[PDB]
Formats: sequence, C-alpha cells, structure tokens
Amino acid sequence: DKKYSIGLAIGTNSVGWAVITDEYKVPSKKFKVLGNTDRHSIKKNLIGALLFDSGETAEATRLKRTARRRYTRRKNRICYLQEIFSNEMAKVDDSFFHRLEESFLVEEDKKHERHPIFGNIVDEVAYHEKYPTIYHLRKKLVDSTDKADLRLIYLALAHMIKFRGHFLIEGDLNPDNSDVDKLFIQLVQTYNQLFEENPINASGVDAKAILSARLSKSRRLENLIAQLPGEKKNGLFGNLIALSLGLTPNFKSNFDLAEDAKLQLSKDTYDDDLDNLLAQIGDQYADLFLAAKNLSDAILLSDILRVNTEITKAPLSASMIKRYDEHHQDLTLLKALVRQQLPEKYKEIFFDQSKNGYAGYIDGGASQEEFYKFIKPILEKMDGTEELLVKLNREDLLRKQRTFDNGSIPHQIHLGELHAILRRQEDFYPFLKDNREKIEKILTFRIPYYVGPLARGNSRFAWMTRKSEETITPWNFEEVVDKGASAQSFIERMTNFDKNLPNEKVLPKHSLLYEYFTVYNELTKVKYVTEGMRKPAFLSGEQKKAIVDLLFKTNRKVTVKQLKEDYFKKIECFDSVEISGVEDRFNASLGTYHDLLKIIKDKDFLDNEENEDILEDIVLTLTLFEDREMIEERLKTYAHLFDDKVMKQLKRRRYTGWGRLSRKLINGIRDKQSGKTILDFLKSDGFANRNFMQLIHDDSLTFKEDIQKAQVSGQGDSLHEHIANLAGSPAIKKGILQTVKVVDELVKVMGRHKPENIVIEMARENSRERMKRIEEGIKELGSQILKEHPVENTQLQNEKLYLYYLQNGRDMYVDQELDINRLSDYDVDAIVPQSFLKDDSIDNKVLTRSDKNRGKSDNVPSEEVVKKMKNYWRQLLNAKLITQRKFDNLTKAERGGLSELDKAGFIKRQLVETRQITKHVAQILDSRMNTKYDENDKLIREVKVITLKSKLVSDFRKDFQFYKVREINNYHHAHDAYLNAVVGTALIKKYPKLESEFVYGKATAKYFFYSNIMNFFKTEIIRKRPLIETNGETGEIVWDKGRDFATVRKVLSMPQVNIVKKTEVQTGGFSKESILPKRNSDKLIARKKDWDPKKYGGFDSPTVAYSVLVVAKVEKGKSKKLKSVKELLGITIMERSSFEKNPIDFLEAKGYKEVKKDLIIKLPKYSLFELENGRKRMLASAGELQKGNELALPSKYVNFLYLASHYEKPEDNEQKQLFVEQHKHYLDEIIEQISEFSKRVILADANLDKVLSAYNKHRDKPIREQAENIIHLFTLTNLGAPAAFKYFDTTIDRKRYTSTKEVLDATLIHQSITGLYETRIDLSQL
Amino acid sequence: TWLSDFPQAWAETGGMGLAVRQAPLIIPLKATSTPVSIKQYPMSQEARLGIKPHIQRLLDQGILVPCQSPWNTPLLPVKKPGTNDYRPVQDLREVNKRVEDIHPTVPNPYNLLSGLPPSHQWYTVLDLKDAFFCLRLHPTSQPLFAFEWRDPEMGISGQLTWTRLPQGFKNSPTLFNEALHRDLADFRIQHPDLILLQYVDDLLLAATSELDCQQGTRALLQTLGNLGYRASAKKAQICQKQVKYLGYLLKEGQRWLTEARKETVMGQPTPKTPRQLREFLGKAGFCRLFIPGFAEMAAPLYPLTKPGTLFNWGPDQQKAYQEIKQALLTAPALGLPDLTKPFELFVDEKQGYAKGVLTQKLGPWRRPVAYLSKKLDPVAAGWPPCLRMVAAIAVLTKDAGKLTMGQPLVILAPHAVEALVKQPPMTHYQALLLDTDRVQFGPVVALNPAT
DNA sequence: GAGCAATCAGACTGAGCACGCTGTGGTTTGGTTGCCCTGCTTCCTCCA
DNA sequence: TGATGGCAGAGTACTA
DNA sequence: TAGTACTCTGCCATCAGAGCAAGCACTACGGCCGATTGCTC
RNA sequence: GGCCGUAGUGCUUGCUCUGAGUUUUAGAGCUAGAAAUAGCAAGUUAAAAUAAGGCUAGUCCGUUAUCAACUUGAAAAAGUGGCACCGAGUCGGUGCUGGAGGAAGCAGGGCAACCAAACCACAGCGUGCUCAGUCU
Repeated sequence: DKKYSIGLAIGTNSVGWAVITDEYKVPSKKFKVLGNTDRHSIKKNLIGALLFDSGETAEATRLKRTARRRYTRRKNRICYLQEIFSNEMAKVDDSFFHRLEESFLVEEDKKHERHPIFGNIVDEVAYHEKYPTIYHLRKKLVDSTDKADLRLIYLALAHMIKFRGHFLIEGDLNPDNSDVDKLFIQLVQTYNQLFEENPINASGVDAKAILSARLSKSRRLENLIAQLPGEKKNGLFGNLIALSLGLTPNFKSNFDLAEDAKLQLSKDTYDDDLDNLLAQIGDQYADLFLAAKNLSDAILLSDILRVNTEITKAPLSASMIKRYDEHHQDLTLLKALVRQQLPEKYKEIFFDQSKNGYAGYIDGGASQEEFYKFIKPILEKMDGTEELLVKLNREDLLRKQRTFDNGSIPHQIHLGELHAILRRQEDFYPFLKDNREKIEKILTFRIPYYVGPLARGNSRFAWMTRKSEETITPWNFEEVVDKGASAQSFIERMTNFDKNLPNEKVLPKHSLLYEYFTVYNELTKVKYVTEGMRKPAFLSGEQKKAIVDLLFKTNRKVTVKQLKEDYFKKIECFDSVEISGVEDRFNASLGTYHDLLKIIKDKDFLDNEENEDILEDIVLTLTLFEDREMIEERLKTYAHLFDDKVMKQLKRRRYTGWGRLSRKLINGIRDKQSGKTILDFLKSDGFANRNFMQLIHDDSLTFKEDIQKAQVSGQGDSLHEHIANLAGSPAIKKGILQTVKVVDELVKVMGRHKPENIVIEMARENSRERMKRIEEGIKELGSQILKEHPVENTQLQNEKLYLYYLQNGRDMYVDQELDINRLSDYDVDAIVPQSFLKDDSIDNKVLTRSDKNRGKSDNVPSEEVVKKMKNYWRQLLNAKLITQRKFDNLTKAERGGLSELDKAGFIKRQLVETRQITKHVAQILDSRMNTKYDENDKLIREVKVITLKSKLVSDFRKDFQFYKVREINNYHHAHDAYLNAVVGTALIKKYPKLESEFVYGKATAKYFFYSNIMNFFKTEIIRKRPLIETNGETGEIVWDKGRDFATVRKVLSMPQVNIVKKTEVQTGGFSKESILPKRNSDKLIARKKDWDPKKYGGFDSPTVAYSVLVVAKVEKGKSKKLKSVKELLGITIMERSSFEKNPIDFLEAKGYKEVKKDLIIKLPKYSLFELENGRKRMLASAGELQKGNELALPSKYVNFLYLASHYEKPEDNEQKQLFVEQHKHYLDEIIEQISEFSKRVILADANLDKVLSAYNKHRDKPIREQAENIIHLFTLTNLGAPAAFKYFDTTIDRKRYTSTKEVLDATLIHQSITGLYETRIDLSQL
Repeated sequence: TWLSDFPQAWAETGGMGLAVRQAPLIIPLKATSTPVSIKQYPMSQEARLGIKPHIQRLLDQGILVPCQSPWNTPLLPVKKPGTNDYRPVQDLREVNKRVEDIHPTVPNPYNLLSGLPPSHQWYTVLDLKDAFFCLRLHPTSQPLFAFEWRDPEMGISGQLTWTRLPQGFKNSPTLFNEALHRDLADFRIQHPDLILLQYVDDLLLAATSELDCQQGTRALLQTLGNLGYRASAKKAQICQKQVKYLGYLLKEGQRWLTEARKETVMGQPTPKTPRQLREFLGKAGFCRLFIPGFAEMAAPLYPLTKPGTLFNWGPDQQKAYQEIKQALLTAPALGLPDLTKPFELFVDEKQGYAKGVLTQKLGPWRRPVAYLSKKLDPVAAGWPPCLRMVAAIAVLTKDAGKLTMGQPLVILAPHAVEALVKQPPMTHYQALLLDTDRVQFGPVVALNPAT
C-alpha cells in the first residue's frame, strides 16, 4: 500500500485521468489479460484518457414528437369532415372518398378509376379547365348563388380545413375593412367630432405610406406623430394610433383615469379591459374605440391581402387568382421576348430541369430566390423588360400560389371564406345548414397549450382529468375535459418542492403566509438602545405584534424613523431610541396585504384567522391561472364572499411568482415540547428572538431532527438519476458520469484503497441569429447602413465585420464614421482590460479606429467620452444592438471606475473556481468517497476533493517549458490530468491555509498574495529562492526543483498512455429523412408496407445500430452449394427489435443457413482490433474501419514545433527565435517520424507520397510557415475517422478503409472504462 | 568402511528417511486465519526445469501428493550458490502470515562454540541431509501447503500438497530442533562422557581420545539410523583433528579462521560505491572477533558508508582499508573458551572507541578468546578520559556476557576507575559493574597495545 | 406650476471610541538542547 | 452547424 | 469471354416560424433616499 | 458589507399551432416522321404519406438519457483480475521463503533545563473618527 492521488480533467467529449504517488511519479503494474490468446499479462502505466461522443439535448426529439401529433390531429380533422359528408356522399358518388384515399397508388394497384373527383377523363379535364387552381373554385363557390356539386363543395371545405392559417391574431377580422388612409381619415374625423375643442387634420400627410412602412411599429408611430400637428407622443391621438397599429398604450393620461388604462386589442382579456374602460368613459369614446378596432383590422388585412374586398367576399382567393393571372401574363410575355430577342437559350431556360430557370423552378427543385438569381442577368441583357425587372425587385414575378410567405394569413380569412361558402350553399343541402356550427368548430378548434395531449393514462407527457370517459371531440371538449384541473396540473407539474421538506409543494411568492413569515423573520432580529438601558434589548413578542399591527398593515414600506417616532416615541414614550441590526428601511413587507386591502375593503376579513385558508386559495388561484375565464370559473365558489365589482377587480389582478418554502415547513410542523410552529416562535419565543436558521439548527428544539429524518428518509436515488437531475448541459452531465465511473475503477485497481487527494478541473466550453439581430437593430434605429451595402450571413460571420455593423459603422469612442472597405486596419479593444479577466465575446469586444481613445489605458473608459458616447449608447440600446451588461460596463466610469477592490476580485476569480457545476461534481465525489462518521456523527474527511482552474496548469506549462499541442495526439488529456494533480497537491502542501477556498468542505495585501501564489515553483524571481521548498511551517518538502522537474519531464514523455474510446450502440433516426424518387435498386426502403420502393420511392442510408459477426453458410451459384462464409452483418436501427426477438429467423431470412448462436458476436461502434505489427483499427460500421493508433512524438519535437509555429502568438522572445534557428533541422526528423509511423500503421501510400512531395517542394519557405503547415500533417496519422487536411497549397483528401474483412482474422479487444483491464478474443479460431 | 557398517544411517544408502519417532504434527492457525489463494507466479524457464526433477523425486518419495485445496501459494526456485539447484521452496508469505507464531529455541552460532571444551580434542562432524523433510505432517494440515504444478510430460495438473514439513515455513527451523533435541537428549544420557553439538541440521561429536570418538560415532550412527534420520556421507568429517564446523576451523582446540575466507576479504579491489564498501565491510565484520581494535581500525570507513554521505574515498579511508587488509593477514588463533575455568578481559579506550581482548589462562600464558571492540555512544564520547573508560568497560562487559555464558571474568584496565564507579565525580552502570557474582576487578595493571 | 433627473453644515473645545504602539503583570502555546527509552527501517554474511 | 458514413458509378481484376 | 467481386472517388445530407409555463446559472445595477438643486414642458 | 430586491442574457424541459419541402398519382399534349428524332404547346393546382410501426386502441406512443468482457441473476443489480525494482517507441525485463549473526540510519514517546510568541487585565501615548457644548 502506498499513498496516491487521482487527477482528473473533464471535457465535453474527453475525460483524462492519472494516478500519482507522493513524489509525483506515475506508477506501473502488470495486468492480467483474459480471453483465449496466449498472452496472459501486460504492463501499463497508470495514466490515460477516455474519449466519447458528445451528448445531445432532447430538442430534436421534442420537435419530432410535436410534428407527429400535428399530423395525427390534421388527419383526424379530415376524418371528421368526411364523416359529416358521408351520408350524402353515398348518394352523390359512393366511391368518392375511396378514390381520394388511394390517390397515392399506381394505376395497376388502384381498385377504382385513376381519376379521383369524377372518375372519367372528360369530366376531369373539364373541371381542370374551368378551375385551374383550387382558389378559382373557392372564389366561384363563395360568389355564385346557384347549386354546386357536393364533391366540389367538399373539396373546397377540405382544403380550407386542412390548411388553416396562423392563430396569432385572436378575436375577429372582418375582411370588409381594407382601406388604409381613407379609414385613417375617417378615424381622424371621428376624433375631431368627439374632441371638438381642438381640431386635428391630416391633410397632405401620407398616412398610407407611414402606416405601411416596413420599419418598426414604434418608428411608424413616431413618424405619424411627427407628421401630425397639434399633438405629440403619448397624447390621445398617439395612444389610439399605437393601439390600432399594435402597441399597447395607457390611456390614463389621456382621460386622467388614475389607473393602468392599458389596452392591447389583440389580447382577449384586454377586450374586457376595454369593456371596463368604456364603462368608465360612458359611450362617447366607445364608438371611437370601435373605429380604432376597424382601423387596425383594415391595416393588417391590407398588409396580408393587398387586394380590394368590396367587389368580392373572397379576398384571399381573389388575390391568389390575381397572382395566377399575373404569372400567366408574365410567362407569356417572357416566352415571346426570349424567342424574339434571344433564341439561343429558350431551351435551357424553359426545358432544362438540371439548371435553374422556369423548368427548374416548376419541375425541378429550384426555389424563388434561385430562379430570380438565374433569370436576372438575362432580363437585364434584354429590351422592354423594365416592368419585369421592377416586379423581380419587388418579389412579385412568376409567383406560385403556395409559397413560404403564406404563413401570414390568419385562420380568420379561411374561416370567413368557409362561412361564406356555407351560407351560399346551405339552401339546397339541409345538412350543410344543420352542420355549419360544427364544421366551423372543426376549422377553428385547437387544443389549449395547458391541456396538453389527450391521453388515457398510457402517456408519460400527459396531464389531464376528464369529467367523463366518452371520446373527446372538438364538439364536446368543454363538456368532457376539466380545463381547470388540467391547468392546475400543468403548472404544479413543473414547479419545485421545498428542500427542507422535499415532499410538499412550494408556496406562491406573493402568498400571505410567506409575507408574514418574511416580515417576522426580519423583525425578530432587531435590537434597540434607549436611555436607561444597560445594553441593547431584543424586540419583545408583544412589541413585534403591536409594530406589525400599526406599521406594516398601514404603510407599504417601513422605515426605522417611522418605527422610532410612530411607536417608540408615541407609545413607548422614549424620545431617545437607537435601533440596531436593521437597515434604515426594511426589506420585507406585506406587499400582498396592501393590494387586497384596497380591493376587498375589509380589514376585519383580512385580519381574521378562520379565512386564512380562503385567502391562500385566492392567491393560489391568481398565481396558478393565467386566463380570465378560468380565474372566474375557479372563483365562482367565492362569488358570495364579494360583490361582482370586487370579483372583477380580483380577476383583473394577476400575481406571478413562486416562493421557496412549503406551507408544511412554515406552519404545519410543531415542536413536541410546546406544539409551536415556526411562525409562532417568530411571533414570540421567550426573549431570545431567534431567526429561522437558528430555529431550524437549534439542537434543543425538535425542528432540526424532524427535518433531517424526513429529508434523508425521502432522499433516495441512483448515480445516473442524480447526475441527470443536476442542472447543466447534457455533454457535461455525460462527462461527470464518466468521471465518476473511472474514479470507481481506479480505486478498484489500486488495491481498493481510497486516494488521499482528488484534483479535478473542467473546461469552460449563429450567422442567421446575427442577421436577424442586426436587421432588428437597424429597423429600430432607422439607419440605412444595410441598405448602403447589403451583407450576407457568411460575410457577417467575420468578427471584424460583425463589430463594424453592430456599431453602425461609427467609432465607439469618437463621433466619427468608419469605412467598411478600409477594414482590417483598425484595432479591437475590450471594454475591460484582458489582464483583469479573459473574455473575447461580443459582449466585451469593441471595434474602434484607434485603441488609444478609451481614456485611461487600463481603467474603464474616460468619463467625458463615456458621457457623450453614453447618450449615443442609450440610443444603441433602445436599438438593442448592445446588451444591458455591455451598456453598464461601458458607462460604469461615470458612477465609478475600477476600484482596487474590483481589481482584487477580478484577479482572485481568475485562480479560484466558483461554478455551481464544479461544486456539484466535487460534492458528488466527496459523498461517494467519504462515508465514515466520527463519535459526534461528523463525516471524517478521509479523501480531500480539490478544484482548480485551467489557468494554473496553462501558466505552469508556459512558464516551465511544457508546451501543449492539441493536434499531435490525444495524450494531452492525460497530461493535463497529471499536471492538475501535481499542481493541486503542491499547492495544498505549500499553503495549508487555502484549503477552505480550494478543498471541498487589506485589499493591497491580498493583491500581491494571490498574484504570487504560484511563485514557489519558480527559481529566480532578482530574488533567488532556495532549491528545496519546505512547507513554510512544518518540515515537509513540497517541491525539490533539482529533480521534480526531471520527473515531470519523464512522465510527460512516456510513450504508453491508455487512450480508450467508449464503444456506443448507435441510436436515433432510422435513416436519412429525404424521400428519393423511384429507381431500380435494393437500397431503397419502403415508406409504407405495400408501397414497393421500385414504384413509389423510399428512404435510404439506414443507420446501423451494431454489427453482428455471423458464421454460417450461404448458397452461391446455380448449384446452390453451401460455401462456408464468415462475415459482418449490420443490424440497422429499424430492424434491431426484430433481430433481437429471433436472431435465428432474422439471419435465415437474409440467406444464411445453419448459423451458430454461440459464435454470434455483437460488435458496437468503435470496436478495436489489432493486426500486423501493432496496427489497430476501430469499427465505424459493418463496412468501414477507423484508425486506432496514436503517435508518440518526442517532447523535444513537440516543443520545437510549438515554438516555431508561435502558438498563441523581449530577451525571452529573443532567445526563442535563436533556439528555433539553431534547431531548424528538427523538421526533417519530424517528417521522418510521420513517414515511418504512417508506413507502419496508417498504410496510406498515395497520401504519404503526396505529403512527402509537397514537403520537398516547400522546403525553402520560412521556418515559421513550415512548422505551422507541418502541424496540419498530423491529421494523416491520427485517431478516429480519416479526414482531409492541407499542406500549403496542396490538399490531401480522405483515405477511407471501406473494407472490413481483415478484421475477421484480427484480435478483438474488450477494454474497460480505463483500458487497464482487457479481454483479448482471437477471431481466427472461429 | 563406515558406509558398510551403518546402512540405515547414511543418506546415500537409506535414501529419503522418515521421522518414525515423532507423530504427525498439526500446524495451528491464527485466530483470524481465513483461506487465501494466489495464482502461481510464472517461473523462469531454466528455473522451471530446475525444480521439475525434484518434483518427480518428491512425488516418488510420497512427500508430494496430488490434492485439491483452497490454500495455494506459489513455489520459489532458490538457486543454490553452487550451480543452480533451484530448491523448491514455497513463497509461503500468506501461510506464514496466517499461521500462528510460537516461541523459538534455535541456538545462535555465537554460543554453540562456547560449549565446546578444549579437553575434547577429537571431533566428528555429521550433517543430516533432508533434515526438515524427516518430520511427517498430519493430513488435516496438509492442505495448508500446496502449489500448482502442471507438466504435460507428467500428465498431472493441479495442486501438490506436502505430506512432510517443507522449507520456508517460519516455524520449521524451531520444531525440528525441538523434535531432534529430545532424540539426541537421551543419547547424551547413554553417553554422558561425549559432547555432542546439535546444530539445526549439523551434528558435531566431540570426544576425549580417538577411541572415544570412534565408540561414540558408531553408537551415534546406530541411534540416528533407528530414529530414521539420514546423514550425507559425501561431506562427513569422521575421526579427524581438522574439521570444519559452523564456518570455523577446529584444530588443537582453537577457533581458527579458514584460509579461503581471508582470501575473499583481501581479494576484492578498492570499493568505489557505498554498495561495494558495504560488501567489503560485511565480509570484514564477520571476522571482527579476530582483529584487535576493530572498531577504531575501521572507524573511517563507517561514515563513508553513511546512508546520506558522499563516497569521496578519503586517504584516512585508504589507511583504514590497508589496516583491515594487513590485520586479517596475521590474524591470531582464538582459543575455544573453557567454561570450567574463569575468564579474563582486558579493556582499553582511546579516542571514543573501546577496544579489548577476552583471554583465558593457557599454561603460564594467556590465550586470546575473542577481541571485543565498540564505538562509544555520543553521550559518552564527550566524557572526560577518566569517565570514558568506565563506559568502555560497561560496553565491553556486556559483549563478554554473550560469550562467557554469564561466567565472571577479571576486568583488567590500566587505570583504577573501578573505585571511581563507587564515588563518581550512571546508576545502571553501577549495577552492571558492581555485581560481584558476575563481575569483579583484579589488580590494576596496564596492557600491551596489541592486546 | 408640474414633472423628470440627479446628488448620495463650517470652525473651536470636551468625552467617548477605533487602530496602532508601549510599559507592567498573569496564563497558554510553541520552540531548542540534553538525557533517556521504544520502535521502525536498511545494509552486508552463513545455513535449510 | 461541420462531420462522417452511405451511395452510385467508373475502373480494374479474378473466376467459371 | 461474361459474370461476380473489390477499390476508388465525388456527392450527399428537412427547413423556417409563433406563442405559453417552469427551472437554473450569472452579471448589472440599485437599494436605505430627503431635501435640495438642476433643467424642460 | 450583509441582506433585499429587481433588470437583463444564456440555457434546459414540457405543451399547443403555422408555412413550406419531398414522394406517387390526376390535370387526354399536338404535328411530321415506321422509328429513334425534330418542331411547337403546356407549366402556378390537388389527393395521400411524412420516421416502418405498436397495443394498451388513446384525437395515445415511436429519434433524449443509459450500454467493455465473463459469472450469478427474471429483472433491478452484485461479484471476477499479486507486489517491488531497473528500464522505455505504445510497454520490456528481473526479483520474490525463513532462521541466525554483524553494522548503520531513521522516526516517535517520556522526562528536566533555557528561550520565543500569543491571549487577557490595568495604565499611558500618536493618529483618526463619532457624539455633546460654544461661535458661525
């Protein structure tokens, strides 16, 4: 037995580990090897790393689930429509629905005529001639008053119901309102009529252009206000305009309503708010509000339709028909123009589906943007195409009726068209008149987001309670589903519990009991001093009572001055009182109590005790429920308590926020001695005046024990469950689980003895988003920089360009404009100096012409410049091009600059980890490792857990020439773990006083101490520190510079490091989601059981779950003889369950006969095999191999490459270039090492020849460039899948191993999570 | 002619003997003894072939029988100094750990030779071959010792336990002596005149005249033959004045030193590493009893070996090396101590190193018995010369007890510090030096520097 | 006049208190130096 | 949002 | 000489959007704060 | 400072919806040529599927997490693998038992001298701060 420590380094996809002794030396032992090969033992160093694929979130799975539910519900809607229509469809045409169901079927497979609607070619052709598109039929049905065929009626209704619009806008949208400026003039007329004291005229004002502008709503409102005399922003007219356009204004100022008076037309609860406001203001302004409503309707309807509505009641269909006619006319004109002016490309343009153009636009997959890109130059190089080019620029050239922009059509337009059709055709068909309501409900029903899936107890993602067990249909959803209970469960299913008592639900934040608890908790910890008192005295129980009854229930905020005067001076009659232990103003107050007092107007009711349950229920309902209707239906039982007015006011009130203390914890539990609750003690507990923490931690009382028992008893879980339950990224959670498992195995390995120390460290860790953010900011600010020169997303990915665009092309420190073309010449300056903290995000980076304009070169920007650019940044913030924190940092100086305390804090954090994720990992490891208590039931710290930041190890490597290159091999994970252990152990040995802030368990003086915490490793600091380093108090030697550096160099240069890549069974989608056209191939997968791929298309490229080794016999040749064959079979994800259910039959179906169950071997991905002279290959799939060997380049060459390439960019730098120049001859040796390793293992002859030829031809280039390009060459000899790299100009493609036959005669190695335990299975015997 | 007369006593004729007299012995286990097992440590090729013939011969003799037991400790091929006999000795670490511990009774070599009186001049050295193998092991405790031996030629693979008591067991050297003791104990009752020295496995018979040794040898062979022990005849010095025993030459009743040993010490060149010097000192230290003033003579070399010192071979170390080389060349002949007569010890102390010689009366002269020398402890190093001699006597007087067997001697020293102990200018020293039963001071007189 | 937006009692004397330094004294802890043991450990022969 | 494994097609070569 | 069989190399990968609720982790301030002053409508 | 709030960013989980995209089919292609072939005409739309599918038959569920080998197990899960040293191209080799003797280093414990520091109590003093009196 020997004392040892385990060092770990955690990444998103790698977990290094290392065992060291007391002298910082990695041990080594022989490990037994199982299996059937001759080898029975193997020697391995106790240091390595585990590599695995990164974890994934559930976002994609959730999206897929939502899509599936959406498709199911759409099919159910169509089924409802067919069920309604069947009774008469049976008489009109019996097989109509049958023909519809089998439209997707070849002619031979069809059981009816190939024509769906009428069943005969003549009628089909006639119908398609009369109505070329479905919108023509919809308009004809809406407008005509004569009888129409039931089949066509059903077709139109089915289209409308299937493709409904968006449900964003709620309420009603009368399509008849389609004017913009005429209706605005009507509104102005009504405004003048009502408010005749002052005239308001909009003559000569482009109201239509102002309102229809593409700018922001606020910008449009500001422009309209500016272009209107006699009124300013926030006026009555301005508020009406804002309400009409969508903004939510407060009309309180307009009518001095002394209330919120905020009305958002779109929200339906605000419809009731508008109702109450009309109640307030009588009827005069009611008509004005109706006019505003009409205006808003007309605005949005014109925006989305752009067609007149008076002539026809089918505005959307008419617009689609107009678009169709324009498409036809434009197409004919373009055909004629091309044929006349340029007949050399009519073919390519209108017939070639491979290239873009009309043919690729219609028959091919080209989109509108690609079509416009292809057709623009031809249009420009022509004559008489001015209007065509104008339409192209306006995005109105050759448009399809069904397009990506059709997402702005509200479902109310489709509802209106459907209702018009139903009204027209209800006379001839009585059942259409009788089922109008239910058809419209079919169209306009959607399940509320709080009800969720309508399961029946067999769905995990389901919360719902049903008043009756009948089937749910949209026509009895209200009568079956208990929406109130559904919503309550919705909310309560995601809230948290009380950790003190992890069984009860937390209380609402604004709960009255919570308010009382906080008030008393803050009140019990105050002490006062008055004349004639020996010492300060705690607040008596009766004193607290009186104070609560006279101050908190009478004023919103309690201040110590009011406490002293209103009570101590008046009641206690002590003029001289000195309060202590409390701030001038108290933090907690009965905020909810005052809110209800002004509504219910019953102090007796609010103070009475027997209605506290009622009050708690009231606040719980208000917090839980968000919709007014459900709030009212829940408060119906309490309608008797308060009049209708009070009930309406309650429904208006809305509390949001959940507390952190369960009711049981606050009030239910009672002390055994006296049966007093926490609230009772807080009200009066003798004269000790203990607070909540003291009460729960007191040993004399039973609160502590009782809480502890409940917690521990109910606290049970498994490692995996707990790790997943933690909060963080799934990749980090996976890394944590892997780290725990490797720790357990390392402990098993080292004689089942727990380590003395465990040192851990974890690493810290869009173009479309940038485009949308910059677009929104430009629209908000009204700028035209994007219009000056549009920029694509790929270009915007550049950091410099992004900064330039965010700054609106102006310097952040001076009021000047920068030039885009003159970029790559200025400097990027962080707001906070890089020395204080390390942050290269956009939130801290600022681009300026000269970095010497931030005032002080270190402190935050200078005051004056900050003030001027502070107005400019208030502007940029209203524009949202910068964040709250960014603005704060930028404007910090004015309030104050970086103080010495701030510098100290910044530097301190850079060396101390405070992340909750690291704290959780450390706590888990501590609880697992240390489980033995002492005589006083106190855990004994047998093992100490230490957490370090990566900065210490990086500084160590840079300082003592241990440079790390990540592109050489995967040994750097293991090296980082080893260095982490070494540094942590040395630090805790040298400074035992810092265990508090490192081990899990004045400013100026602090500055130099933390800055020089790692100085004892250095030799010459000119101070000459002693060779040996003692603890400083005891005699323990912590660092002997004479040898420990030699030891570290030897350990980092060991050519054997256990790199193990975790084998995983592939899971996920069955195959690629693309549906390919029909072709004669066996790779296609049928999309349904009877849709033969060779006639209907299908998927392809199925993902293999795990390969299976099968030894059997197949039939080859006409003789059908049995030839012994051993081969790898890939069990795809789709057929995995079928294979597992009966492997014998699954294999026999594929053609193999007489398989061997014993010889069947399951091979997951990344399975290892050794061949030849140490060559190792991993298993990517049943037909491809990955590399599995690592190159152990000498540390001397590693350091030379680092220094020559200048990784991460005077006398110290002077010697580095001289050193490189002296050792120029290392590049040839590095190339030789790469060549020999590739010859021995990689076996890519052509790629090796190309690499060597490129190196020979590029021998004259600078050493810096040569080393930088040689760093790339290591991609040839790496671990994992082949990948393409580049050497100067020459590029080298992948060399893939698409054959998996040799591995069948190799040695199969099963490696544990650390790789020290192996099971070598020889496959040649099979 | 001796081989013919006693066919039942010689190992060449009798062969693998058996401890007929003693019953099978049960090996007790510690209170917490629990079965343990470990896979046999793979043995080296040449080492594997060394033990294989013995296993075949041990199987024939019945010592090794196939068995299946939960205890299985590996076998160790301890190569003999001569060639590589690779005796099959079990590692037996676990068993030694699991087995109990009993009181030991093996005699230390520094006393056996003390019992030999100079009167008996005729010697007979007998060595019992396979000594440990003689004692039988009860089948109940046989599973305790086992090892895995698989040879395709033999055709048997598994555990081969020991029916006797094998080598390595930490209590084997004790039981054999105890068991063999009572056996030879009665022989002394039959032949009180003779003086038989019972080593662990070497029996030396001392007699007065040549005929007395011959009579004892014939009687001794018959007794051992009946008892079942078998002695090797190849190396058995019988009725010879010059005999080799316990690493010491025995001639004219003097504990001579072998000429071959002296060659080894001088043969080595000047050491260059602390290991080399330790090897030399190890060889030298076995002969400390012959070199006068060995402690002061080799004083320089000691600190050269010091664990944390530098091997900067000093001229004083060279002078020290030469002193040992020349001292061993003319080493005197230490006589065998006679317990009947009183002893005499000379004590001297110079420069913090105590030296002296233990002598006994030989006619009118005194014959050296053993040279005693010691480094004084640092506390006594700083004492004045008058007090330093008192400490030197106590250190050397303790050494004499390990050879005189507690018998008193004449403490002779140049000074008269014997009265100083009574009235010093330390309580432990007074009791040791004032015990008239075990120590006394004769006439004060100087002594020759060589002595 | 009403609103939004920062800004965040001077001197002298006295007593009383806070940080630091100093003198006296009591107590506690710690250290070196010296003498003793107990113990543990490492290095070299001579034999089974 | 890049990888990295599947796929089709062209080329070469071995065998009935 | 035609039929399998293996190797090599370029291509290919379902995408946008809108609401609501809960939780965590982290960073920025502010707060006690009255009375005075400023300016602006 | 604590505490208290809030303001914002990011991320995670769940639910309800939208627009497209893809695949097969319907939308009679015509003329001259036996034919390939050539010339014209047409194009915008619709139906169905949107992971195969499952039983629990719901307007439900189906892509997240977890997973070396072997033994015991129904499963949840539990068990399975000597140490030391000299080395180093992916790890190689060597060693291993007792007893006895001689020499050397080491750490710990006790005891008696001498010494430092610390705390506390009293008293004094330099500097600074709060409060009170006076003038303003």
